Amino acid sequence: VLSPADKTNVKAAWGKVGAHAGEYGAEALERMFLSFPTTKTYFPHFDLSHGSAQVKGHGKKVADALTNAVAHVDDMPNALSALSDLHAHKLRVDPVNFKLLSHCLLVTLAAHLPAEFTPAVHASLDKFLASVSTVLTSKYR
Amino acid sequence: VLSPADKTNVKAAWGKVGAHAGEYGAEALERMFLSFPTTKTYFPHFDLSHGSAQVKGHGKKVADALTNAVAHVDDMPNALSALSDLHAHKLRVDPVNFKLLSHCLLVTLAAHLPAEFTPAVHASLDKFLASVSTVLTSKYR
Amino acid sequence: VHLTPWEKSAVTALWGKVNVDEVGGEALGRLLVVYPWTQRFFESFGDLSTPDAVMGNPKVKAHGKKVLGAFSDGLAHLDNLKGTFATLSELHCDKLHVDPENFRLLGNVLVCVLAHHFGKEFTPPVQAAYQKVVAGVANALAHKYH
Amino acid sequence: VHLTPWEKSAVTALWGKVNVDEVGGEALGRLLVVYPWTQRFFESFGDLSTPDAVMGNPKVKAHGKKVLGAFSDGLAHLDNLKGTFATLSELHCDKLHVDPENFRLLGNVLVCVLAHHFGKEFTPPVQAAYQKVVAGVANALAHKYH
Ligand code: HEM
Ligand code: HEM
Ligand code: HEM
Ligand code: HEM
Repeated sequence: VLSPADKTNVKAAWGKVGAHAGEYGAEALERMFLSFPTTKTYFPHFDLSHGSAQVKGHGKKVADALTNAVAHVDDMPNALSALSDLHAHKLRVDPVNFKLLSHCLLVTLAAHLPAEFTPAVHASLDKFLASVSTVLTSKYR
Repeated sequence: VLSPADKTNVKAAWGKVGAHAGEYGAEALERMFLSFPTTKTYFPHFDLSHGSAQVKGHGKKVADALTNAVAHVDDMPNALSALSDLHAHKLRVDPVNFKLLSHCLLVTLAAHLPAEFTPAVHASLDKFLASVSTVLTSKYR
Repeated sequence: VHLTPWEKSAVTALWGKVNVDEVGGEALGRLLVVYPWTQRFFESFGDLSTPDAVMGNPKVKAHGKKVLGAFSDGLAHLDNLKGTFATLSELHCDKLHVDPENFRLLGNVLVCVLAHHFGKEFTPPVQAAYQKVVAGVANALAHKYH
Repeated sequence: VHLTPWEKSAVTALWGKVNVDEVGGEALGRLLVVYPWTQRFFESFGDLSTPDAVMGNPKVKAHGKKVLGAFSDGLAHLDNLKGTFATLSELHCDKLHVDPENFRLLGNVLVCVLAHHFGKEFTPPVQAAYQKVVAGVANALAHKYH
C-alpha cells in the first residue's frame, strides 16, 4: 500500500518529468524491448526500430495513463478501470511483463532525475509502478 | 478477487482435505524443498529429511493457517494479520517463494483429491493460494 | 535437462503409463481455464467461454495432442532439448508470437495433471524430476527468441 | 551470458569510469531501502532504521565494496561466469543461506544506480548489455545451490 510519503514522492518525481513524460514512455519501451526481447511478442504489428512512429505514440499513451494514475493515486482501480478491462479482456499481456516494463520506467526515470532519484524516491516509485501493475492485472481472472 | 464460486469451490475441497490438512501441509513442503532447492535457504535450522519432526510440525502450522484463511475467506487480511506481520517484519521470505509453495500445495491437493480437483476447482484453488500469498506479502514495503 | 540417472528412469517409467492425447487435451484445457489470458492465441478454436466449453472443445483437445505429442517426442532427447525444439522455438517466436511464459504456465498445469492422474505414484522426488523436465522444455522453446 | 563483441566493449568502457567502492555501497544501500526484507541478513550492521541510516551505515558501505569488488573481478571472465563464481555460489548457499532471488534484486538496483550516476550515457543498448551481465552473475551465483 502506497504510504502518504510514497504519494508525495511519486507526485514530486513525476511532476519533474513534466512535459518529457511521453518521450520517457517511448524510451522506457525501447529499453524494455532491447533488454527483454520476449516483450516484443505483444507488438508484432509494431515497427520496433529506434524512433518508430508506433513506439513514439505508444510511449505517450503509457506516460499519460501513468500521469492519470498519479492524479488519482488514492483510487487507481476506478481511474484505470477502462485500462484494466483492456489488458485483462483483450490485450491479455501475461502479468510477468508488467514487472519488466516497470523496471525500465524506473531505469528511465533514474537516467533523467539525477537529483530527484534518491533512495526513498526510488523505493516509492518502484512501489507505485508495482501497484499500477497490480491494478492493470486485477481483472485477469 | 475470489468470486462466490471460488469461495464455494475452495471450502468444498479444503473441507475434503479435512483431518489430512496437517499431513498435506508437510507433503507440500517436501515437494517444494525438492523441486525448488532455493526455498531451503529459509530453513537451515530444520532437519529437512523425509518424515522430519520439524517438517511435520511446520506443515501442520501452515495447514492450520490455511484452514483459518478458508474459514475466513471474506476477510483474510484480518484473519492473517499476525501472520502477515510475522513474514514482513521477521521471516522476510522473499515474495517469489510464495508462488513456489502455492504451486506445491496445488500439486499436493491434485494428488489427493481425484474427484474434487476439476479444472474449475483447480482454478479457484490457484486464485485462493495467490490471495493468501498476496495477504502474507502485503506489509513488506 | 540435468536429471540424475534415477530421475531419468522415474521420468521414462511414469511417462510410459501416460496417454498423451488424453493428457494433452486435459493440460491445454486446464491452461485456458486456470490462466484465461492464454486464450488470446486460440480465437479460431471457437467456444472457450466456460470451463465446460473449453474442456469439451475439439480444437483444444486436438492442439493438446499436438503440443504434448511434441513434448513426448522431446523426452527421448533430454540430452539436447535445445537442438530438439530449436525449429519450434523459432516458430513460436517469429510466426506464432507466443510469450515464453506460456510454456512455463503449461508446465505448471502438466505437473498438476500428472499429480491428478497418478495420485501418490507421483511422489515428491518424481515431481522434482518432472520440474527439471518442464523447466528444460520451456527453456529450450524460449532459447530462440530474439 | 553471451554478450556481443560490441556489448562486451560497452560494459568494459562504462565500468572503467565506475568507482567500485562507491557504487558498491550505493547499490547495496538501495537494496536494503527499496526491498527492506533483504535486511534479514544484516542485523549485525546496526542502524538500518531509515534510508539515511542505511545509506550512511559504514557496515553497509564496507559490505557493498566487498560485494561489488567481487562482481567487478567477474567482469574479466564474462565468458565463464559460472566457473569464476562457483566457489562464491557454494558459500552463499551452504554457509550464508542466501536466497538467489537477492542477487537478481541487487542486479535491478545496480542497473538503476548506473542509470542514475551516468544518465544519458547509460543508453538502452548499454543497459541491455548490463542486463545480460547482472542476469549472468545472478545465474552463476545461484548455479551451485542445492
Ligand atoms: C505500467 C504499465 C502499463 C501501462 C500504464 C499501460 C498503458 C497502456 C495504454 C494507455 C494503452 C493504450 C490503450 C488505448 O489505446 O485505449 C495500452 C496498450 C497496449 N499495452 Fe499496455 N500498459 C502497461 C503495460 C503493458 C505491458 C507490460 C505490456 C506488454 C509488454 C503492454 C502491452 C500493450 C499493448 C500490446 C498495447 C496495444 C498497443 C497498440 O497496438 O497500440 N502494456 N497500454
Ligand atoms: C504460502 C503460505 C504460507 C503460509 C500460510 C505460511 C504460514 C506460516 C505459519 C503458520 C508459520 C508458523 C507461525 C507460528 O508458529 O507462529 C510460518 C513460519 C515460517 N514460514 Fe511461512 N507461510 C507461508 C509461506 C512461507 C514460504 C513461501 C516460506 C519460505 C519458502 C515460509 C517460511 C517460513 C519460515 C522460515 C517460518 C519459520 C520456520 C520455523 O522456524 O519454524 N513461509 N509460516
Ligand atoms: C511443451 C510446450 C509446447 C510445445 C512442445 C508446443 C508444440 C507445438 C507444435 C508441435 C506446434 C505445431 C507446429 C507446426 O507443425 O506447425 C505448435 C503450434 C502452436 N502452439 Fe505450441 N507448443 C507448446 C506450448 C504452447 C503454448 C503454452 C502456447 C500458447 C498458449 C502455444 C501456442 C501455439 C499455437 C498458437 C500454435 C499454432 C497452431 C494452431 O494452434 O493453429 N504452444 N505448438
Ligand atoms: C552480485 C552478487 C554478489 C556478490 C558478487 C557477492 C559477493 C560476496 C563476497 C565476496 C562476500 C564475502 C565472502 C568471503 O569471501 O568470505 C559476500 C558475503 C556476504 N554476502 Fe554476498 N554477494 C553478492 C550479493 C549478495 C546479496 C544480494 C546478499 C543478500 C542481500 C548477500 C549477502 C551476503 C552476506 C550475508 C554475506 C556475509 C557478510 C558477513 O560477514 O556478515 N550477498 N558476498
